[PDB]
Amino acid sequence: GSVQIVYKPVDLSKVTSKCGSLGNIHHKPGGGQVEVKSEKLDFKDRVQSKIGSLDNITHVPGGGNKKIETHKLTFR
Amino acid sequence: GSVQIVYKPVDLSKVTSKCGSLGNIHHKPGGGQVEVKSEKLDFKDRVQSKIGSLDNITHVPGGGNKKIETHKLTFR
Amino acid sequence: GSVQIVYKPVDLSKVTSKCGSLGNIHHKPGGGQVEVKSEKLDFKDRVQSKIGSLDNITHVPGGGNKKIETHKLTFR
Amino acid sequence: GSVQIVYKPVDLSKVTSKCGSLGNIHHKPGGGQVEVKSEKLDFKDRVQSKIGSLDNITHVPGGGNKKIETHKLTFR
Amino acid sequence: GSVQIVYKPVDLSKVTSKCGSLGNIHHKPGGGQVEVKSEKLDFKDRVQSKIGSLDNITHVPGGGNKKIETHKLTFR
Amino acid sequence: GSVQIVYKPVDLSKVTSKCGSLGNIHHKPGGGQVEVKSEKLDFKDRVQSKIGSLDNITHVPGGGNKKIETHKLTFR
Repeated sequence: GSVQIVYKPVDLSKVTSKCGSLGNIHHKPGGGQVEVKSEKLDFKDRVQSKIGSLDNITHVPGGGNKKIETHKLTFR
Repeated sequence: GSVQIVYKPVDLSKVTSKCGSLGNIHHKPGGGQVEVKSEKLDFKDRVQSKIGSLDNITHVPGGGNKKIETHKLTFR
Repeated sequence: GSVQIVYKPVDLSKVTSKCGSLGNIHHKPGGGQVEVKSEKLDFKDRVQSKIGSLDNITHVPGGGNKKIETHKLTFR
Repeated sequence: GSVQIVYKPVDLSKVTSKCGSLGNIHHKPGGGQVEVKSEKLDFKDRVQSKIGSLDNITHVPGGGNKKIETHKLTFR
Repeated sequence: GSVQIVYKPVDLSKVTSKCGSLGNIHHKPGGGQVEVKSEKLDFKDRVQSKIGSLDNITHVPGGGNKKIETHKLTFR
Repeated sequence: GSVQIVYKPVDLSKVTSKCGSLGNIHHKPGGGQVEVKSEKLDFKDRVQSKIGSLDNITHVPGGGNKKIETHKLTFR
């Protein structure tokens, strides 16, 4: 026997923003506090952690648009 | 026997925003507090964690539109 | 037998922003505090951590748009 | 008023043993095994403990007789 | 008022053993094993402990006789 | 007022052993093994400990007899 695989996907796709102005943005949080206590940490085989992380962010992109795309073909 | 597979999807798509202005934005919270107590942490084989994370975000994109897409073909 | 694979994906795609002006942005947080205590840490085989990290960010790109794309073909 | 207290207990006591011989004494046990696992011990204000104590005693006194005695008087 | 306390206890007491001979004694235990695992020990304010104590004793006194005695008087 | 205390305890007491001979004593144990693991030890305010102690004793006194005696008087 025999096999033909033809794979021809098309995007004419668009992702877009139009905006006049980003105005006035004030970010004024009051002062926080964090405390943590433990005795042992013991991590094995593919581990992530975050411990004790007081964190303030202002993020004002003039458009933050995106496209995420994937293709897979597998044959056996 | 024999096989033909003909994969031809098409996107002519638009994802869009139009906006006048972002005005006046105030992010003005009072101060928080966090406390955590433990004795042992013992993590094995593909783990995530977060412990004690007082966290303030202002996020004001001039449009934050997205398209998320995948294609897969599998043959045996 | 015999096999033919014809892989020809196409993008004429666009990811885009238009914006007039980024205005006035004030990032004016009060002062924080963080404390952490432990006695042993023991990490093995593919580990990340962050411990005790007071953190302030302003991020104002004049457009922060992106495209993420992947292709895979595998044959056995 | 007035008080007289006249405390005069008497012991003419004997505690005694008489014995011929202690013969032949064999203490011949097979070997044991002990295992213990824990993580934390945290002791406060007047504590005793024993952990993991495989223990063989032969105790062959030629008489182990005893007298245990107390006297108390209290006045207010 | 007035108080007289008279305290005149008497012992003509005896504690005794008589024995011919202590014979043949064979303390012959097989060899043992002990194992203990933990992570933290934390002791405060009047503490005793023993951990992991493989122990063998032969005690053969030619008489182990005793008297324990106490007296107390208290006045307020 | 007035107070008189007349404390006159008496012992004509004896503690004794008589024994002919202490015979033949063999203390012939097989070989032991001990293992202990931990990570932190933290002791405060009047503490004793023993950790990991393989121990063999022979004790053969020609009589080990004893007398323990105490007296207390207290006045306020």
